[PDB]
Amino acid sequence: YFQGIYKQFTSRTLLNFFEVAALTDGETNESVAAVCKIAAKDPAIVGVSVRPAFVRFIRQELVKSAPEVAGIKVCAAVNFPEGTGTPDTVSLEAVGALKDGADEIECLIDWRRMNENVADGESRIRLLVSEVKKVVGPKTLKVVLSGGELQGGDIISRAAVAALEGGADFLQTSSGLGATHATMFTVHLISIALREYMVRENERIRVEGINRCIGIKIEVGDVHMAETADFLMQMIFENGPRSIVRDKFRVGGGFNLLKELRDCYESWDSVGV
Amino acid sequence: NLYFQGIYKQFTSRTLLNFFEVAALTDGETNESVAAVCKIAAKDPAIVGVSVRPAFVRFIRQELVKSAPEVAGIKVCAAVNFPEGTGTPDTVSLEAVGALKDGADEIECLIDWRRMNENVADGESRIRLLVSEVKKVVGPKTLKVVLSGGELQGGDIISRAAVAALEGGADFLQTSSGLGATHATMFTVHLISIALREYMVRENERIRVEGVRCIGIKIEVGDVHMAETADFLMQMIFENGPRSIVRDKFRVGGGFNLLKELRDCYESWDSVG
Ligand SMILES: OC[C@H]1O[C@@](CO)(O[C@H]2O[C@H](CO)[C@@H](O)[C@H](O)[C@H]2O)[C@@H](O)[C@@H]1O
Ligand SMILES: OC[C@H]1O[C@@](CO)(O[C@H]2O[C@H](CO)[C@@H](O)[C@H](O)[C@H]2O)[C@@H](O)[C@@H]1O
Repeated sequence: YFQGIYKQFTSRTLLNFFEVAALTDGETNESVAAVCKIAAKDPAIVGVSVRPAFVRFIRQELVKSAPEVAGIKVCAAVNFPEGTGTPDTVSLEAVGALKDGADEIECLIDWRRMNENVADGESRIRLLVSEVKKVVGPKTLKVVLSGGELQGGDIISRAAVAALEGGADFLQTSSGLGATHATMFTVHLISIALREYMVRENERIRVEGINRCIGIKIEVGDVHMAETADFLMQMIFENGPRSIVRDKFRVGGGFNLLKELRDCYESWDSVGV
Repeated sequence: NLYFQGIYKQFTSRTLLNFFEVAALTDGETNESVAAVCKIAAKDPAIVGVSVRPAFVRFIRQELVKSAPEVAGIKVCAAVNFPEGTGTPDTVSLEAVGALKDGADEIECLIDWRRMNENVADGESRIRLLVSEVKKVVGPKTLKVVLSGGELQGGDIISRAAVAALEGGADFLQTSSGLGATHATMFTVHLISIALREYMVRENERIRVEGVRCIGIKIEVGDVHMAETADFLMQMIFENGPRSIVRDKFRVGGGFNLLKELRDCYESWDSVG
């Protein structure tokens, strides 16, 4: 009688934290518009991630024919796709994106510098993230660690810590463009790094009586809903049910996954209400 | 397909445990039977709490905790004006004071549903007075008001009962008591959701004119199985949104067998990485 209810509930839940990527080089106003309409369909997902080139299109032109797109956040991807910018150049990409109407910024780290020399890599991350955060202000800055490109768990952990020290509001597992995406292993390392950092942060605030919310974005790429649900379970186990809130958790995925989530959710029989 | 066949049920079960309140209110309860329920409730991950008659509150809070320290981690909700809802506001207030004195964290109070059915106008006034005097003794603790939707005769009566309870100071509207057969849960949830939504609108206006508190919905499902319970969870999100799926605004009440079913499902998920 209630066939499919578990998958339907899971889909509804994932929609609530979903951020769809429209970041390839081949993107056009047409492809981007198609993604934004499905993202903004009631109930709207959290937002869409695009390269700076499509921010004004969504915020100023698309909204004329598709008013609902004003209801989703636009996250601009800076320092993409190789993470080879300088703090100044990346900060300027951010300035332009925010001016065009971006609500959030996702910034890739120079993962190559991390792999050649960890100490220097950490220094570069702190500088990059701090300068970008200065221009982003109170808006959300997600730092993409590119876990799959980092060589070793120690490096991933160090990159996470450096990003936090630089002022990241969110730690994002992968870019959405790369060959590798989240793995249970990488999510685990990121969770531990964040948890340990917050323990130290909260201990200081408590003992000194001083009185930011830091999230984890699991980028799954083009996997299906089943695997995505497994990550959702990992987040709950590692970080608790209270971490499953928009200011602390996001799920990044592709357009096909978004369509799968909507098709699943829409199959729930709502005739009773 | 043979892969990921249990992930959605596992996630749904984990979610339900996060909001679950197990009822141990039968006439035949003994300290031993109550202790058995509390142990399963308190098992990691602990559910929200247990609902018992005032007679078992001191046992759980002072004795049981000596051999089962984990029970300190679950809330104890004491049922008053139970199970008939025909007590006088003064006597019900004394029952509440006694429960709170024994260590109760929350109070579940039934309304005089019979009165609502024989004279709506009179019934509403009795609810306002009962809820108001009980809330006065509960103070800052949570007062859940049981409407006994299955026993009220008609949607108009249910709606009026909900409005009277809200105006009286209820912190939660509960569909049924947790003892006996449950009827019209879906209908009661729908009516309660509407009543609460408009109450919030009117109450905010009322506050501004003087120059609103957190109110929850507790869906008591009875002895139904997990799939039907999940459908009620889905009903709650659909009608009230993802922001309503938080402990301060939502609880699921069910029996001991349902609790065991939820744990067995969740435990099948492999947390080891
Ligand atoms: O542990 C008590 C819990 O068990 C249930 C079964 O789910 O009832 C059992 O225990 C009672 C002892 O109080 C018996 O009266 C009953 O016959 C037995 O099935 C729940 O109803 C109860 O809360
Ligand atoms: O069935 C309603 C009718 O039954 C009485 C007793 O004859 O109460 C019984 O049913 C109630 C609702 O299920 C219970 O609350 C009560 O415990 C049970 O004895 C009447 O009082 C009521 O009008």
